[PDB]
Amino acid sequence: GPSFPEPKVVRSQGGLLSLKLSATPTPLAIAGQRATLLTYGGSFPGPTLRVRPRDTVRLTLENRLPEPTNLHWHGLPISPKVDDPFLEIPPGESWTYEFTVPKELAGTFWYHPHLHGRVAPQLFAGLLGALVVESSLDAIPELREAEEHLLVLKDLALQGGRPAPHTPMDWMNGKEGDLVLVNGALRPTLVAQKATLRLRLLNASNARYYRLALQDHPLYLIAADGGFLEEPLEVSELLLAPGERAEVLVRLRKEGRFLLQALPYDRGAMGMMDMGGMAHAMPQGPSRPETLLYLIAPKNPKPLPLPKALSPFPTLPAPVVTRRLVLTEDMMAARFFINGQVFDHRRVDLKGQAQTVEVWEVENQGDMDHPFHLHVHPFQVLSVGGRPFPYRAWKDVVNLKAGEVARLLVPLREKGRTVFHCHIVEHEDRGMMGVLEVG
Ligand SMILES: [Cu+2]
Ligand SMILES: [Cu+2]
Ligand SMILES: [Cu+2]
Repeated sequence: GPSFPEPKVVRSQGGLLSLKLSATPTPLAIAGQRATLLTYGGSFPGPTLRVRPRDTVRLTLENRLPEPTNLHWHGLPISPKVDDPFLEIPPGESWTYEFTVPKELAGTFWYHPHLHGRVAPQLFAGLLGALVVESSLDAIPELREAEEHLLVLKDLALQGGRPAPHTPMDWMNGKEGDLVLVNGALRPTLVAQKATLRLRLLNASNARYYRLALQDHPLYLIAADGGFLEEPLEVSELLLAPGERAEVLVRLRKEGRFLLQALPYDRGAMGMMDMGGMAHAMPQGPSRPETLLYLIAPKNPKPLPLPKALSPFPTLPAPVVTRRLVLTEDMMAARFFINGQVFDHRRVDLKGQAQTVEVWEVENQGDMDHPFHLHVHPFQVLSVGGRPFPYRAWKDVVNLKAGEVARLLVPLREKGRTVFHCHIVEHEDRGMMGVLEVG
């Protein structure tokens, strides 16, 4: 097949993407070895759903797993009666998700389980896929003439031909795997045919971070989790925390082989050490550097000009309330808290007004990085750690290093009960989640 593997794409037809998707244990060939994963649509990653604004999505999820499951439409500003974090699909049963893609929307989104207490093993085992919302902006020459690829960044560990089980330490840290894969492939080769690449990036890992850097090249950020930037932003590297997405342009500068790497990054994961009366927690330190793929540039590359502008970011109304959410840890208990509480599905923690704007100050008082995710209501990151954000775009996950405060501008959209949680999904399963009600 193509040198660069990507998930099969399912496109809407006549304004309708109608698809049945089974969640099933699936024998596969993965990274040169045979293993049984949990998949949507028989593949790892699951199929990429490609839609346009105003399309209707009708996705029937059949649960063939031995435990209940559901779907989170991560990043989609739709109703939490559709993107329902409390719904349970029992084994053997099906549920049809039906929604209209919002008019003002573009970018890379994804789908995965969100059944509290069961997310981390199900996501680790392979249950995830991408959703791409096409935009009329994709027709501008500087994007249309680029070579486009999706990169699903997800790691894995295998034991006995199955996803490795979670250990106690995995529940504390979030589980990372030794197989650091792109689109389910081990260090694939991308032989570029054009000098400008448009790469849609998804961190679908439980806990692993990707400090992305392409050898000898900058990256041009053109979209964050939930939409385009106002104009391209040149960066030397790009950190993608669990759940985050980005889209970048790569302007290949000369012929040759260039490594796309996940550079060393210390997210605060912990181990245990005994040195005589010690028996205390000790930092794991930075991750070892990983090669993600090999990028082969074409002959005599002449990249396109970058687009001068992308999408103007909406002028938001003045906010009507300020929230403060504080994240803390009990590492040895593998318990994680928001404002001193663990998740309770019966307890509403915040009550807000639809079509108002709120300021959310999220403070990480733990020592680990925590990627904070809000369902249903995309936000604008104003600042993190006291540093202003260098661009305006919709996000739905924001990474907080130890001590950092993120200031978010949160327009409340659809009414109903939804959640916010750490997207180190082990921490969500272990309590780091709360309930927002919008009325
Ligand atoms: Cu998610
Ligand atoms: Cu969630
Ligand atoms: Cu966390």
